[PDB]
Amino acid sequence: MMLGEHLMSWSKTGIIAYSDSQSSNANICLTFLESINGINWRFHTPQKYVLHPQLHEQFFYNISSIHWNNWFSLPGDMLAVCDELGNMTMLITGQRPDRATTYEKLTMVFQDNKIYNHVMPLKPVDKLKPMNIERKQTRKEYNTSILEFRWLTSSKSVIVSQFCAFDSSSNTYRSRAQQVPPYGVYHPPFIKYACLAIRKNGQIDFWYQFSNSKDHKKITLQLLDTSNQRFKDLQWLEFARITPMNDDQCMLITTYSKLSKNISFYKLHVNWNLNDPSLKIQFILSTTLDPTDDEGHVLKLENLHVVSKSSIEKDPSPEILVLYNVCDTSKSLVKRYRLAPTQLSYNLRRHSDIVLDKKVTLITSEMFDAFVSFYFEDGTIESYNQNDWKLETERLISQSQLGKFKNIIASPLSAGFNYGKLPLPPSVEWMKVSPSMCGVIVKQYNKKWPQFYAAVQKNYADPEKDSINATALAFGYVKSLHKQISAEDLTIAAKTHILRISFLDRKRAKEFITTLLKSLYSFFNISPDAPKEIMDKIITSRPLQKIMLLQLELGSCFSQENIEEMARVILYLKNVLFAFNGVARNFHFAIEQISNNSNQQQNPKLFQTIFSKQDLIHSLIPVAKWFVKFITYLTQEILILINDPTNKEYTLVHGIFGAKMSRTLILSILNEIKKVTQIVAKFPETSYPILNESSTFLKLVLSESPVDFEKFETFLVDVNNKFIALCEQQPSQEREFSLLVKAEIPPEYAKVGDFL
Amino acid sequence: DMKLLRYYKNIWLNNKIINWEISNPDFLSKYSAITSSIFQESFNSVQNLDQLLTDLIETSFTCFAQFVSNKQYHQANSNLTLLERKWVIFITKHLPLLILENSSRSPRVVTNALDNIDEKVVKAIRIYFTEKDPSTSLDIRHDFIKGLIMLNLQPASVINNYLREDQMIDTSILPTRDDLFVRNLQGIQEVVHNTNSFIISSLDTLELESITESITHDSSNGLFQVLHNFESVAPTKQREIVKAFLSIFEDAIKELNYNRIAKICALLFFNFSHSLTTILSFSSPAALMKTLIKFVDLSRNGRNGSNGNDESSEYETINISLSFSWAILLIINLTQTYGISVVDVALKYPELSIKNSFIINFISNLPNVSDKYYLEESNVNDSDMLTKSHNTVQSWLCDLFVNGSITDQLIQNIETRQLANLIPFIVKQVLLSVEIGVLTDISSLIGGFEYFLQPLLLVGLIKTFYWLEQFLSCVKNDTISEDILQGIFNLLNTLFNPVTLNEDSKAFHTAVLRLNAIPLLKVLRKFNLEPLIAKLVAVLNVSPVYDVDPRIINSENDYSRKQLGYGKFLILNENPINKIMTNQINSFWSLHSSTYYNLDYLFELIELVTPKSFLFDVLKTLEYKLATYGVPGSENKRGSLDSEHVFDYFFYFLVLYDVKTAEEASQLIEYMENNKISILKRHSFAVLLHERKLLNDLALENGEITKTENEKFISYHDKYLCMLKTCVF
Repeated sequence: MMLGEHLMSWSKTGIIAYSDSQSSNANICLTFLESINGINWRFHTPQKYVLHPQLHEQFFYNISSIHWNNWFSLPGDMLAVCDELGNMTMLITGQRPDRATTYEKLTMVFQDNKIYNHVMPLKPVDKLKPMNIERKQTRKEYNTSILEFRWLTSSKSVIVSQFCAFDSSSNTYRSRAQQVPPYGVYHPPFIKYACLAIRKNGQIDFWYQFSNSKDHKKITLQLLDTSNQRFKDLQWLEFARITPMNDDQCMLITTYSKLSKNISFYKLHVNWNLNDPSLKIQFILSTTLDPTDDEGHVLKLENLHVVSKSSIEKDPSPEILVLYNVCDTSKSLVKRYRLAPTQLSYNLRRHSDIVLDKKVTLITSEMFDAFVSFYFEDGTIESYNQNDWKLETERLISQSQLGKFKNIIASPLSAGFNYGKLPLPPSVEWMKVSPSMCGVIVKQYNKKWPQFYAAVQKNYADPEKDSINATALAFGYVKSLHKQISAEDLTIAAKTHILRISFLDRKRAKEFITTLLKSLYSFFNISPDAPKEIMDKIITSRPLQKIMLLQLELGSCFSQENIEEMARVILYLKNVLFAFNGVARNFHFAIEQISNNSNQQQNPKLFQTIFSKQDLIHSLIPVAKWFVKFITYLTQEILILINDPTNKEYTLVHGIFGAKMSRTLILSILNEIKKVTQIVAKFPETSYPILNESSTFLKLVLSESPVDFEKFETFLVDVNNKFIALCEQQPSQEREFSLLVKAEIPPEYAKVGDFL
Repeated sequence: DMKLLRYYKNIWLNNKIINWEISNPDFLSKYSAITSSIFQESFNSVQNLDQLLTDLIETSFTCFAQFVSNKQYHQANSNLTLLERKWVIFITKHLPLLILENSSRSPRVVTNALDNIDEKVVKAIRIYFTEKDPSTSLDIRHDFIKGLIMLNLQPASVINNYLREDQMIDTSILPTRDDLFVRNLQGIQEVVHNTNSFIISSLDTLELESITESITHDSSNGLFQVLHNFESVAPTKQREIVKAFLSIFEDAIKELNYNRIAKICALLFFNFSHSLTTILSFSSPAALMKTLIKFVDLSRNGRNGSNGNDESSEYETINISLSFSWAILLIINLTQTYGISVVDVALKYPELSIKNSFIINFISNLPNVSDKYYLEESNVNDSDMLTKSHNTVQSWLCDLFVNGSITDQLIQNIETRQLANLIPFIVKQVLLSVEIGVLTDISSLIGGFEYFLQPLLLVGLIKTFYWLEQFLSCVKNDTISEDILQGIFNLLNTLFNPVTLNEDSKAFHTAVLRLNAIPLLKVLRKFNLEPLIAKLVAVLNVSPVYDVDPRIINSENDYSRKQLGYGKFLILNENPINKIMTNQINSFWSLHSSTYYNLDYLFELIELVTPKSFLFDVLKTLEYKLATYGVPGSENKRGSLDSEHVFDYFFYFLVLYDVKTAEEASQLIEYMENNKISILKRHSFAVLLHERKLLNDLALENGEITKTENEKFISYHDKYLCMLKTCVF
């Protein structure tokens, strides 16, 4: 039997919403990955919910498919689930009718049965009282049973990367990123969202919402637009795969109706332009399937998966991969067809045939990766690339090394990281390869919790392969950030390999981290050895919230080590940065509001405005206590290190001062602190003396600090000048990495350490 | 026990009638052994011959009763009549012979058999006939007795016993002798003492023009009169006539007699008065297929020993071309309407080269034509033939569209197989060019398409009509101006309504238009238009068409306020797939509704839902009904033996849908106990059950499945084998 290709959906924000078929009080579950003790990981507690057609005011039905709106560049928060009865239930997470909420709390938009608006925040089943709802099983495949659900993207563009190659001239890996223009059908901004669903009887649906209204509208048609309803209700489509094509506002509805035993093709057209969009349909082509192979073995169509192909590839015609299995033979044939117009001097052109040695039980297409996954019977997975259908795990062995571009790598799977012995599909409810292909999710019958399997490498004792592996995992994150993926799956896989390295040689594992994170900067065209102008851009960059988090997890096992400590203090300084300069801009605008709003004193709006002015500065006081408490720790270590310079356990103090933007960042914090105090002194609170306590306390805490800020200000300023002249004395770029990440000084610069 | 016996026997007879196994001399043996096979315990009763024939009589009558009385619950247009005609043919033809050489000629036993029937069958038959329509309304019982009279089984005084008390039948008028009588040219009923000589003598003097234009029955040819009067042939004589064709046809293949091969195929294709259906009723279609596909495959060696240097060559080449071209049309008609597969026969007979079979891959790609022209398909890796492949295209286009004549050199140098694909290529190029606007001159083309109707080029029309609907379906949705549209009809009408036809091409042209007429009519009506439908309806009325709504053919003025259904199986929203299968669940579990015993409406339903979803949605849904309601027919919820027989109803039905012949069963037992076996049964349940049995056993070694779950699945599997081994198929 075919597996649950759409039973589970990994939302782009990490929420794992999957169908539930065992609990008698719930049909859907929500969970996510969390860290146990910084080293290990565990799934979050399942948040069970119950979905029935009568939430608007009682038996609930099973869930057919779950589709997170993670397609293209969509935010990925609006989850629309279609049940077995055909009702499309839309749930929005991260929002409440009155306020904003976290990502684990759900909310309804509208229910379909006729469509009506009813906003209501859902509640978990466990917290809710025992209700009179029983699991009624809709074991009937209705005319309205949705076969395939597809989302509609907006006019925004997505920028991703295609592949990277090893530049032997510079002995470094180089990657190029190509912008991907939108292709297929996209909804305009004035429409809040749109979606399309194909029902098993051929009836089509088009839900959409106007951005300026709350009422929802639905437009429905039927594929077979014949004059007789006798054939209208006959199109029982076995497979209905919708692949958008480069044609404007066109979707190729590749259907296989067993009534006529032909793979019929269709074309759907929509005119966006507030009038309702118009829907049109036009029949195109129909072909019959091949009965036999070349040698005389008959074939059976197991699956019909057509790839969503953009205009980037050489031939944009979608690949209709009609799978065939030779009976009583381990072989499995995948014939490939392409749809092309008929040219004068449409039609399906056959390119070639590909033979696989094991039977296939599931096919899943990766998103923004162009990878077809063949989940064979024995559990092994062979992901064939869309470009050449060359096996990714064995591409390096068979790659033609000679050429301008060598060692073409697209994913960590190219290095050789193969999954272990996965559980057999008969015991498995559903599988899904993780977005980065680093691991596979397996749900088990007797396991109440989801499992997880990571990739392993057999030749971990060979030291010469560390250069390639670090670069391969470096590019894995490059694609993830461009697609706004959490990439929590990739983080787990990297740590396991590092842990096995550290068990034999602890010294070797440390260098693996340094080389791995270095390639990230080269891939993203960001240089820590650049002039100071780019350095300001680095601090505000989102990646440091994640690339620094990498060593926060990859260095957790190393007790009493400063690799994670160096990243955390810089990361927390960013939080410290958001505290003062986050409100320094806000406080500056409050100065102008005082003068222009001084003509109405008795109004009931100024009194709340006046109260809020002096309340905001009060909340900064607890932050300032940790701000002073932080600078004392580094000054305390100065006295300790002088007596015993040979103590390696206190090498964190070197990296903190060595960081180039941190010295400027603290100076900027000290600059705005002076500006704020000068402004407060220039513009004090006079109407209410009682409110001056917060303003006065701000002056007192600075003066009463055990160490004067002015003396400490000159401390970091002098370090910057001395560390710049040393660069001119001898050119070196590794010292920039050493002062920022390694938190150490190379032995070749041992004289520099004595100066501190 | 009796209910189990009757259900098993009715399904067994239905399956065996569908499977064309009546001609098997093991029918009586299997029918007698049914009673012993059903009951596991020994049942050693000496059943006398009269008992067997009586049991057969009431079984057949009750089966026909259920078959005709279950039809009102079907959709009014879900029309499938092959099995209805099959029941009629069996009951009127074989059962009289079964009595003739199986009975002891006892008039009493027939009276007891036909007096023990319930009046419900008679009431239902009369009600259905009255609703369809005093006018003479004869039942199937009258035809049964009439056949027995001709065989000297019963005296003429027996028919009056069962006649209505007010109406008798004159004894003298009823025929009593089994001798063949034919109306000669002078009106005297001549006695055909010898059958084989009559066929060959008429066949030699037969005219191919007399096929469709001879609407009147007063034709000088005796054999042609028989086809239009096929419903009144004697019981025992028609077996000789069917066997006469087989021996003659096989001898014509051995001697390579091209004249009589082409003529024979023309008679069988058109199926006047259900002539072709009776043929498949006797001779097994497998043996008919084997010889027929041998000719179309072994004809390659026959063209390397003939030299075109005689004035009889053009006579021979036309005779060769028509003999080969007609033999293709016989296969397509059998595959499409009669539900036979060309792939299956190759697997069963090892002497057929599957990889080198041109017929096998031709049928499966019949409605689709390649955009590129290749002289040979197995050697696409070579470029030498592709150089002259384009030469052939331009050589034929210039000679036929500009020169206006077909040179004899072109015909001699090319084979029939290349012609079968060359003609669709050229017509597609010309028709596409006309539609776009590349070709603007019609009159030269109208004459140009006339050259496609010559006897030499007749085989090229087979693929021309199939492509038309795919061409027309795009045309129907696309916006085409009437000036172009009227041109399309003008070019099309040349093939549809020729000005003149040769004496060997007139019957062929009608025959090809008859294969793929039905989908063409549906597309055309969606829009010089009328003549095409008028021609299409004319060729559709020459003989009856199976599984077609009669209202569609004659919808010129009838408006019944009900939309027409062109397909065999039709579904509405008022009666969706849910309601019928929910009624199937009521029948799969409680044997309710009335759609059972109708393998016409059920076999197609299974395919429309696939065996996987069909079995998945019923096996696990049974538990919900069983856990709440309980086993029907028992007032006590004690024991599992009562539920055991209910499970036997479901598993016995699935066995017949998988096993189709006698020796096949002996080979499926070896498939379970563990290549060629599962090839023929790709979609069988047995393959699905066995493939999961081995797969989950692998997980048992690896221990990802609980032992209880594995034990449950094998319980279904062993039950399937247990009934398979204890019952003879």
